[PDB]
Amino acid sequence: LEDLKQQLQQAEEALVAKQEVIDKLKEEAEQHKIVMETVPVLKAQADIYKADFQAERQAREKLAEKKELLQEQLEQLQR
Amino acid sequence: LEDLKQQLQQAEEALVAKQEVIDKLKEEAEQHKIVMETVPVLKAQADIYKADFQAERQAREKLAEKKELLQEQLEQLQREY
Amino acid sequence: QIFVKTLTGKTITLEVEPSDTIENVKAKIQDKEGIPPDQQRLIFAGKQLEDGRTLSDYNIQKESTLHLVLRLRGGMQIFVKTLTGKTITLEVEPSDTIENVKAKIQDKEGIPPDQQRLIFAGKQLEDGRTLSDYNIQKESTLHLVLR
Amino acid sequence: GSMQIFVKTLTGKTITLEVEPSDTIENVKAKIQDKEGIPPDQQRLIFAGKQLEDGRTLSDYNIQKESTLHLVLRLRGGMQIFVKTLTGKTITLEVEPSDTIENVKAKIQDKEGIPPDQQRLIFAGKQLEDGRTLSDYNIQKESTLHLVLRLR
Amino acid sequence: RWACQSCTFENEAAAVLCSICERPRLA
Ligand SMILES: [Zn+2]
Repeated sequence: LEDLKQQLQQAEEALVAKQEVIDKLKEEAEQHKIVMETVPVLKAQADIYKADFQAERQAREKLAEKKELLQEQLEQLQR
Repeated sequence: LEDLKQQLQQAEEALVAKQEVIDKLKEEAEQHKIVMETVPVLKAQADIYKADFQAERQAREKLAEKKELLQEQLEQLQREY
Repeated sequence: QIFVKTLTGKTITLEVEPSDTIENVKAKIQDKEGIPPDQQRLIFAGKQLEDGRTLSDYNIQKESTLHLVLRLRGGMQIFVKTLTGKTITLEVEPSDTIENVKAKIQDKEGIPPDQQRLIFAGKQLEDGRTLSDYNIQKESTLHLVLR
Repeated sequence: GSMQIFVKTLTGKTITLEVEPSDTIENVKAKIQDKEGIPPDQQRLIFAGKQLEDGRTLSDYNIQKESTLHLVLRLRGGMQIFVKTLTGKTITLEVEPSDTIENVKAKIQDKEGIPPDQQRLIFAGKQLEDGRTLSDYNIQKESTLHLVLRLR
Repeated sequence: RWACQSCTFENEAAAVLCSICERPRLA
């Protein structure tokens, strides 16, 4: 009877050890989860700043246009 | 001494089970880390696209210079006398 | 009701009973932080939001955080040329007063709104006079000089 | 060959390179303008949490054999000039002064869909013929071309 | 007959784990 007792006290001392490692991996996993949430945002941040860099280009295009249409109204007046 | 045996077979049915779970938290933790390596890169991507939108602004900032310079040369040439 | 972070800068919180509209969410932010509507884009669960689709629409309830990204570009950028010919841009709204505009110039060039003095289309501008109240279109150029 | 490296865009688009103990960074962007044809100025390369500057080498920021580099496509290159079709549309192009006109025309194709056989570029009065570079026709930055069309 | 010092539930001495927590005897 009381020789098997010696090993079922190590068995639940091992469950304690194993759990402790479970706790730490979970605890850890959550600290890393905080940093993994920003990801979805930054991916967006990128694709706002992008569509905006585009928006500035289209402001330039339309200005530089005005300017060529001026350097043809000044290209005529050369008498 | 039927429960004593039945429970050393229940005990290690549990320590297999809690190993298998610890395997999937470790495996996971790894993949978690391969998503955490992207963030350094995306934080740059932002700051590149930014500094670019800037250097594009600066271009547009200066063009407008040329543009009064033109409208003003055409207020000068328009009053020929 | 709901929380808002600013790119891992500031945290805010707001009252809106959540059948409330995105534009009238952004406005209750321009209340708190004075950042003009057009210059913020709000994000939940990976995705950005639109004006017409509301809080009730994307199923967003109590204590739920919302990530805020500061836009770079404004609605309605204008220009400032000087004597030197050193050229600057501002981002503004048609409702903004001149006492306001000067403070933005001070922001970038470090010069006080006391001494700054602005001119447009043969007319010296005085303050508490909105941009609609000086017929300011988009991409205008204001000549500016010191005292 | 002493060694090689791997290089990825943001997606799954992985490539491979041959580089010595210590080659300069610009040289690596240039081997990319030799396998992908992306101009040097339009790439920035990343390792650890840091970008890589033009003048410095690989030995200098610790790179061992068959490590990876992350690549981000810039949004615009050194030069931008303009092209004004008779439609009343003006579009914008990205270049460098060493780029050939047959290069430029191929970019116009890519945006308006029209082949560089049935194209011609003209600047400030007079006719552009090809092989010759932009620097060779004295093309400033933010200078504008007029464009017109051919047969056969 | 023991109380799992996680969810304090009167558990059977026969059980090595919790009926709720899957949590051991000594923690
Ligand atoms: Zn329990």
